Amino acid sequence: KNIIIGAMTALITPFKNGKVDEQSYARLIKRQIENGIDAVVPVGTTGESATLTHEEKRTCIEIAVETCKGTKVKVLAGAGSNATHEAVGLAKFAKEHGADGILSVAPYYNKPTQQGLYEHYKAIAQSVDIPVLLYNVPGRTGCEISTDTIIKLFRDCENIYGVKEASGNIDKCVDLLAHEPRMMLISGEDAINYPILSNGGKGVISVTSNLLPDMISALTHFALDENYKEAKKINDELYNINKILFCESNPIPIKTAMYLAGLIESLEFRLPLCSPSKENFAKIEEVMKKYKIKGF
Amino acid sequence: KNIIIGAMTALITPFKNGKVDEQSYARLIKRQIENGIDAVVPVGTTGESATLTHEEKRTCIEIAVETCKGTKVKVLAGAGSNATHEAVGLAKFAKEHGADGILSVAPYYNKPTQQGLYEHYKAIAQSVDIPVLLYNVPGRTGCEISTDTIIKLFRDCENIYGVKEASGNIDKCVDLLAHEPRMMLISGEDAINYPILSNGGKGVISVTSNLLPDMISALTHFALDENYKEAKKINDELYNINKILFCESNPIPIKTAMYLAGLIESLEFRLPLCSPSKENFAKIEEVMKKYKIKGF
Ligand SMILES: N[C@@H](Cc1c[nH]c[nH+]1)C(=O)O
Ligand SMILES: N[C@@H](Cc1c[nH]c[nH+]1)C(=O)O
Ligand SMILES: [Mg+2]
Ligand SMILES: [Mg+2]
Ligand SMILES: [Mg+2]
Ligand SMILES: [Mg+2]
Ligand SMILES: [Mg+2]
Ligand SMILES: [Mg+2]
Repeated sequence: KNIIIGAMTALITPFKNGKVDEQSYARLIKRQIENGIDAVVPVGTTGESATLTHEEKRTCIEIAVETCKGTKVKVLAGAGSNATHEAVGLAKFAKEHGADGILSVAPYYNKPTQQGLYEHYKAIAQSVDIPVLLYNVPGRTGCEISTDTIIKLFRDCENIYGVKEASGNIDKCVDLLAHEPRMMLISGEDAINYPILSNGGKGVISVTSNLLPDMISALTHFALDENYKEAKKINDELYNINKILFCESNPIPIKTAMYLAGLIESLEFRLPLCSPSKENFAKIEEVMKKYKIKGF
Repeated sequence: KNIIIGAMTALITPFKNGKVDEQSYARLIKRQIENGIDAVVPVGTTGESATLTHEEKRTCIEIAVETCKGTKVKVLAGAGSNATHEAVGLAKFAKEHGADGILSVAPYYNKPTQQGLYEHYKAIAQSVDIPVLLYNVPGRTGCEISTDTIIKLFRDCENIYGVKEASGNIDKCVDLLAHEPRMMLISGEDAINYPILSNGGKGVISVTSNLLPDMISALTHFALDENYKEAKKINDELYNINKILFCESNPIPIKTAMYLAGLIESLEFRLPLCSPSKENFAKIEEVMKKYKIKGF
């Protein structure tokens, strides 16, 4: 299978006076490239996929693709939807605009059965010829892609090569790689990056790397080299910021941290997301103080 | 406040060869009207809102509006979204196409904060001049509209008149009506229709009424007339079917039952929804046996 693994960043989408700040977006991607990231995920959850227009999503993917041209960094475009015809459309769209692969979140809100998730992802995978990474996040979607469904999709569909797991369930991570050790398990939960990698996971799709790309890159590469002592040390150092970045729903804290670091011009979100409380603003600012944040 | 209350039906959307069966839709709505329903909800969750196109939603709303002309029955159109700009647009769309009010589900997947939910619904309510019913269903959305936020919205926004509660939490229902007894609490969970109504709730937005509209209307109207004994008796009779209609994610069981009863032509869903398991198919058919299902 063709794969996209390693240290990856779920990119924030900066807004300026209500519009995508395209220069800021390109600069942030260059900063990620220059700090050792192996792939960027435009218009994922952290990128406020739900509230971007088709035209804004096209712009973001094209900027990611153009900025990564001539480097080793891959573009793994968010393309999921809770309507299968839409998810197929978004997959084809991402491929046509140059993406190296797609991240495709489990349908949210309408709670399909396992049979339905199987047919959903089978349809998407048959629609394009680029790698497909499943994305399980039951706390946001209301459903879970079971281990058996993930394993059947990996075994039956040529482009489906693994899953980004954001379920806080290390037992599921064991179940997955004990029964299907050829899949790429990708951490979708920064606080437990090291435990997932040490069980044979092969990458992270990170929120914290927006702010500390160098640290998340090193963590992941140490771990892939089986320098587990060094990878755990970084994971442990990162725990406080990894947790504070979810004091409110992601990406509210990470955008706040990026703004406080001077990495984006404006602290703007698209409704229904909005600025954090004053208390959480101060807690994010305080936890940031112990970390060395890279500039441009 | 202008309100829409009483016995209401979350309409299934029948498909035939992948398209909305318009005739069937009109015929099902006339059947609801003839069996005492007070309002119909086109294109809600039970109507597979997530997977219908804009043209299909317009069609369903207009068929509902046209079928209710000349009757007391109101059209409370599903218009929610997890993007505030899209939810505002869908509310305007619903009003433009003849709806008497809108049902607006809490943003799913992106998990806004209470502050963001307040701003979300404030924008929607200021965009139209028709009643707005909030809709809380945390098991599908991943977030909860708190009691305090619901009460602030009801007090601050002229058009927001209550909430459809589908949270399986009668404590919340008490909390709401104990602190704000003027709002319209609407049951969004058939099995507990009578407990919600007996606590001062003023209607239901039902799944079961698709199949058994006479029994749900009678239940609701007995309760509103303070004939609690009669209302509870029908609630108790309905318990088995109210539960089996959630053996798989709604609307998979209700459409299956409608098909088994001959009320729709084809057991079709839009991916990612799909037919139930054979076992569940048999369970639904078995539970139906004790009930009298009205025809056309
Ligand atoms: N807001 C809807 C549709 C959409 C996605 N992106 C922009 N709009 C969703 O989250 O699925
Ligand atoms: N599927 C997306 C957008 C959509 C609604 N209906 C059709 N498409 C959602 O659930 O918000
Ligand atoms: Mg690598
Ligand atoms: Mg390359
Ligand atoms: Mg949930
Ligand atoms: Mg198989
Ligand atoms: Mg090495
Ligand atoms: Mg009472």
